[PDB]
Amino acid sequence: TPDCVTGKVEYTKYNDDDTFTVKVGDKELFTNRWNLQSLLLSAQITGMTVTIKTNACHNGGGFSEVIFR
Amino acid sequence: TPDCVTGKVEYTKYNDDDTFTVKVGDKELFTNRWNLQSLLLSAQITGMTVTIKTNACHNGGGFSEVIFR
Amino acid sequence: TPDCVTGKVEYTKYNDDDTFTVKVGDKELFTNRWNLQSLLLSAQITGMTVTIKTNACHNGGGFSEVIFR
Amino acid sequence: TPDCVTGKVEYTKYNDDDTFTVKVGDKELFTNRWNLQSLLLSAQITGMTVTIKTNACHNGGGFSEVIFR
Amino acid sequence: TPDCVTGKVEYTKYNDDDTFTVKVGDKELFTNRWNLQSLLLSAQITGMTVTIKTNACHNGGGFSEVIFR
Amino acid sequence: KEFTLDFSTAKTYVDSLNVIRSAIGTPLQTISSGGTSLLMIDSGTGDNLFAVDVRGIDPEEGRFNNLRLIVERNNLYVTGFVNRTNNVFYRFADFSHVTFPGTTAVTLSGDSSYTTLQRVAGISRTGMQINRHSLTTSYLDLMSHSGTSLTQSVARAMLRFVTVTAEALRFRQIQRGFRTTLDDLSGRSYVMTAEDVDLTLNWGRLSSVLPDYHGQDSVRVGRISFGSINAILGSVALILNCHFPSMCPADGRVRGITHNKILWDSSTLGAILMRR
Repeated sequence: TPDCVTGKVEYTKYNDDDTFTVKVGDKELFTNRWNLQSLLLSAQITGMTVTIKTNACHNGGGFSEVIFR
Repeated sequence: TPDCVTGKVEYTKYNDDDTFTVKVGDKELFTNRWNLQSLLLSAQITGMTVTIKTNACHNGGGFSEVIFR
Repeated sequence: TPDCVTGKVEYTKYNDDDTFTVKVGDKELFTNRWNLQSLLLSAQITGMTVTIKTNACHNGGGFSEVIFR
Repeated sequence: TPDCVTGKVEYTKYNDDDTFTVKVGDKELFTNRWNLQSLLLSAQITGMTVTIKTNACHNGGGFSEVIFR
Repeated sequence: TPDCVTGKVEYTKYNDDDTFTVKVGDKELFTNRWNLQSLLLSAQITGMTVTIKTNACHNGGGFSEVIFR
Repeated sequence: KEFTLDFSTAKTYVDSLNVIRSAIGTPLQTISSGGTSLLMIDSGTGDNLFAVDVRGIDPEEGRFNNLRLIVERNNLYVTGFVNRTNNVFYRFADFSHVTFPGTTAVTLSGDSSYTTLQRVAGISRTGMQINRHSLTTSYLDLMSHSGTSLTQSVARAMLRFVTVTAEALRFRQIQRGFRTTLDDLSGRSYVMTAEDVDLTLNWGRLSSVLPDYHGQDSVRVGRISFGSINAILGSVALILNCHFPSMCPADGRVRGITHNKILWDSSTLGAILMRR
């Protein structure tokens, strides 16, 4: 999949339908992979730079590949 | 869902019925989404600002949406 | 359910029958609730003040309500 | 049970033969209790000092009682 | 299984099929074990040194044995 | 407001850095051993800018003396360079309103962050090499620069001078490592290790946690880990005052927490305690 956004996690939102939203760069994307949940909060808490990889590269797009640098 | 209260987590409570409670501002709200317990206690520990979203915005109301900032 | 003991966690102990024991204040209580284990170890490592609520407020007694501050 | 070994976790082996083995003090002990393994990993990662209690106090021996300080 | 590589985790990556990738040394390797994802991520957040054991010791190779040091 | 950085010998280099640290920071008697103290940037009496004049690249004759770096004080942001020849102070885009006495001013197309310098420069800090040769080169590149654009040559030249001035200023570890290629006759070269980089990314968090220090066995922040007071002083020489965006973490979200003789920053502790 191609690189969509790279940057620190600005904020995360735990949605009602049990998905998880994240705000990196200017796009606000979400994932439905339960696993990525604690991994991203850790990322946001420590200030890690993350690359989210996705074709749906627009606010509201879904993703599942993240690089934790 | 609309924003109910925003702030730091004053304190968390593990309930006898397996539900988790939080105090953000003037409200005491609880959630019975298991996987939210780890996320909230870490938000608590690291002093993050959370925004609890729920229509049940009053002491004792339930919730399933949070924004970690 | 009445307050019982309040303070930092002196030490925790994983027992043979898979229950988790907490040493807070003078009382040394325990719990059969699997999820409180992770939560309590973090409380112990971060130095949060906790409040255990139980009727069995005597050394060797079980609990299931906890406040994390 | 008698205390067998006390100290920081020198290293943990997360196997294929699925047995988890920790090196504490001078012995290499193993445990098969599923939740006790995540707890010992947090103890290793954060520097906690543990005491493993067991009758099988010899390299290769198993255990199920741990104290976290 | 034989030692394959030893060092700090440079980065990790959650892949599309829920398999997690770590880069340790000059090699990228992946595992299908879920329980290991947050542990490797934490090994990365804290700079912990790990050894990855595996017969597939080439880039893209798989593994399920790790030693946290 | 005018300091010198002599690259003549490892001795003149190190002596230079020390003059500037005593001038802008005061010792924390809390973290001390061997007559070396951890210093804290004296941020109480307003923020200001100061010039750092690069001298000694060519120790033989001393031509390359027209480089001057403008440095912010409370966070040690390197705001840009000044070509003493035509006196034009080229400042980074994120400091569009900064000015220095005696100079005219030209704003560059890119900002100061490492993310940008590394893009434009085309290289990464980890593994980056530095010696008198690369420094002589980096001087000429900045000197022969005119214009608005942040060119690959300028970015590479700044990655390098920012490392040997500001980063070295903050970390004895980076000065110790680099120092020796100034006295080495064969022209080896210092290589910025991943540990050296990990250090630079944790200045804010360390600055926040370190004054909470009162003799714990160790201090752990991020990927950085210190075994003792000596491991600390051998690595960090200058920290921020967290009692021009401040480099300190956002008030009250990074507190040092001590458990069993080990001092942790709370963000790190919080992130690794989440078991699923």
